[PDB]
Amino acid sequence: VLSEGEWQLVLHVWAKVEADVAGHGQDILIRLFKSHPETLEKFDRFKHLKTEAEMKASEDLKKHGVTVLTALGAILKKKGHHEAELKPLAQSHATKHKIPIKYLEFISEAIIHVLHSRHPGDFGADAQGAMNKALELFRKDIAAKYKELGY
Ligand code: HEM
Ligand SMILES: [N+]
Repeated sequence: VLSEGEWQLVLHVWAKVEADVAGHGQDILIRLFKSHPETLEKFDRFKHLKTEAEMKASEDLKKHGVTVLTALGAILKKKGHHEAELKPLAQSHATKHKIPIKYLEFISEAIIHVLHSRHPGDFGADAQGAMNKALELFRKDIAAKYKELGY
């Protein structure tokens, strides 16, 4: 469980992210696809993209980037009380998209990388540690629902 001080660090840097949700979303998905190519194969919608240039030029990729960060932001603002927002996400990613928990670890790493690159002043080590804990909490609760369904 995160303390109030840790949640405040997480939400302070997230407020900066909301100033440009589309730019952050695109950077995060591209970072994920370049670092872990097997994740791109899960998206029939984006598997035709081969180079980083093509990825940056895709408006549809940018759109999905917004969807991912808007959903994640709603969860973080609940400060742990995210049952209602996390349940539908877990169901779709386990049974429809078939996304292993390991790929959620990969995207958490991309998020931390991008936040460090765009906000060095508000994302020091203390904030990095808090963000890492918030994403672990996110994964732990997703994994419990995956286990229930048999994934
Ligand atoms: C921070 C993590 C993530 C969040 C918040 C997130 C959020 C979402 C949301 C809101 C949708 C649309 C509604 C739904 O289907 O539930 C979606 C769709 C999808 N997600 Fe995720 N997602 C995340 C991670 C991943 C990862 C790591 C992968 C796989 C490498 C993945 C693959 C998909 C796919 C395949 C779809 C369908 C895209 C389409 O419309 O064709 N997601 N995700
Ligand atoms: N829900």
